[PDB]
Amino acid sequence: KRSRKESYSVYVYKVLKQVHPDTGISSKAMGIMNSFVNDIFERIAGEASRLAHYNKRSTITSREIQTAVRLLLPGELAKHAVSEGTKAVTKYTSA
Amino acid sequence: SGPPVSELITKAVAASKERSGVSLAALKKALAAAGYDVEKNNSRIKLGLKSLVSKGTLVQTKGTGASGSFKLNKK
Amino acid sequence: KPHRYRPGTVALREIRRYQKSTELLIRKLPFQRLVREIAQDFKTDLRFQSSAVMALQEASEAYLVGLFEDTNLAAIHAKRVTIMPKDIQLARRIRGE
Amino acid sequence: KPHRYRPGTVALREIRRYQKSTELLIRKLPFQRLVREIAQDFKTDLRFQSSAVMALQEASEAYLVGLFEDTNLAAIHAKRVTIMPKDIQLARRIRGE
Amino acid sequence: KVLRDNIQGITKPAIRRLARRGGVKRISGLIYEETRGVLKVFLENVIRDAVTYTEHAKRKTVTAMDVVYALKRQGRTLYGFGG
Amino acid sequence: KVLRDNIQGITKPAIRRLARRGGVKRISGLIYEETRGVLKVFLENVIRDAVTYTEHAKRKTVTAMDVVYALKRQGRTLYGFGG
DNA sequence: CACTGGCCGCCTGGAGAATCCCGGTGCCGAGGCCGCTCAATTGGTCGTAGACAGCTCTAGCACCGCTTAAACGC
DNA sequence: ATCCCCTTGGCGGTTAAAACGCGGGGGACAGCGCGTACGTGCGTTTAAGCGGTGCTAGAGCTGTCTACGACCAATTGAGCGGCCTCGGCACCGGGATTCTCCAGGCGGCCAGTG
Repeated sequence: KRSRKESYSVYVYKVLKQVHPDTGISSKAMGIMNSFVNDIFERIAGEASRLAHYNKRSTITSREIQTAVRLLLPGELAKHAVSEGTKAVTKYTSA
Repeated sequence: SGPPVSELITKAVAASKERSGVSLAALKKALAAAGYDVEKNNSRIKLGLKSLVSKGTLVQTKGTGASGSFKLNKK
Repeated sequence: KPHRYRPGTVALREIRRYQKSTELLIRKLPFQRLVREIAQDFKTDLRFQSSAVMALQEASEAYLVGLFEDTNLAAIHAKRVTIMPKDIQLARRIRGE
Repeated sequence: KPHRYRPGTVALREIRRYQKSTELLIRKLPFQRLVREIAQDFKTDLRFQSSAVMALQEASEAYLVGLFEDTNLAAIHAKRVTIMPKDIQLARRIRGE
Repeated sequence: KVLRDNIQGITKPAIRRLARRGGVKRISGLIYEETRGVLKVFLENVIRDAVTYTEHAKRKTVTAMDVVYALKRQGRTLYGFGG
Repeated sequence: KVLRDNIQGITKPAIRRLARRGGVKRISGLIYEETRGVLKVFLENVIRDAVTYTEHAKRKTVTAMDVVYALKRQGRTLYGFGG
């Protein structure tokens, strides 16, 4: 066999069927989306690291990454992401 | 209809009489002051300039062709 | 009379068709030969993935597309429809090389 | 008659005098008033260290003088010596903001 | 306490002196107000980022470290204040 | 064995299509040689980074992974081949 | 000086052709199904970082008196 | 140390890639002025700069405590690998429309004349 090589194929397919059940997906577009997930994730992770060390914080919390989102994501995209993440963390803390 | 526009060009260039030649800016605003559709008759004033330079009634001051500035001849 | 189009119209047709085009615009094999050529300028007997040839191909063409869209911005700033090398040179200077 | 230099050479004297100088050309007090005003536009009753105002002052100093040397490059592109604000819009676009 | 018109705090001779440091010989009249505007939007980015850094810190005074840090994450790092 | 000119394999009509993508409508003859020159400069920088990766990988065949890594370092991050 | 005539430059019209626009076909990547195993989670533990009160002091803020440099203007 | 696979090495047919010449035809550009617009020279003013004074906000350090989260063994399950079918699309054939450039008229305008 082969070792399991990890990718974000299934979850982007899940949100794809969630928001457009009738549409399809291609392999090149899926590679683009995996690179997009990796790129945005590493940008936010890097800014979260910088916020962690500038405040001498040993941890990155929702405040840290939330601030990093306000830095990276501009404007209405930023506040919508704040709204989504706040709703998500309230649902998470509601267990 | 009316008179031909070359007469208007000659009176416009003879109205000023600067020590140097008159460029196209002062000429086109002299025609604007006299009253002329200078925006729609660029080709017409170009052929008028070619006719007046080529026939020899008017002499070019320093430019080449219709480019440059123009003065009146010796007589 | 054989039919002939005015200059720029075929050029603008190429503009529209190849902004519409999404494929690779360079012949593959001479680009592969060139990246191997530059490789043996650096390390001897070096090998490439075909996917790496694809990757340098698409990165190279997109980077050049960036330099040329800067070149149109510079050229219309220079009031020219015909670009010159100084447009690309100034774009390289401002881009932070 | 009092002596008068031609238009331009006093400007070049100011040029040469100011690359031989280092002094921060922006007045301290209205810059501090401006940074408090822009900060108050976002979040209220906000205090600035004098070091912060000064540091931001050479920051803005260098940012704009980089923009002006870039627009001088755009002006000598445009066969001009007097820059006009479309040079700045060009520089913003091709720098990528 | 409220301030209204500090865009004109950066005076026209200050702008002329700025462009002297950048090597500009002649400065047209339309330049001053829109350069005030682009200085404004540059500080909107920089100060929004730096103030966001401060409110991350639960501090109330803006520090020079946050100014140079918000500069540095925009690829505009500054030397001379603890960066 | 060795090759001495494949820079011209990125041909004059090929450079014409590339600038047709950028919207360039008229191209003088002087542009093309400098475009291959700056193509050599950029790809030289990228492959310098890439072979430095590759020699650090202790391998002898370049993958696209270190290619997109070098494009990340140079600042022209490429989508489609990450991971 | 008006009247008339002829030619350059636009006005109007019109046909070939590139690319879009109506079907036809076969196929291989795309959507889907199955084994699985590596990983996602759960509970408990340890242990540790940071949130907050206090405080203090110091540097930032609020206020004032001159003085021409700088700003404003022509 | 190995293994097996995608690159490396070599081979045959073809037609688009290119490529170079002709020719039309679109283009940069100096330059001659002109419009105008800041540049510069002053005078005026006034507010920034400088110096001095009182306040206190919060920056920052210290102590407390507790809120929080990696680790780890374990259990399990949902996505990774792999295979496999199938119709949207990749490719193919025939028709409108743009589009566009070219052909013939309209009109302005210059040029000759009673």
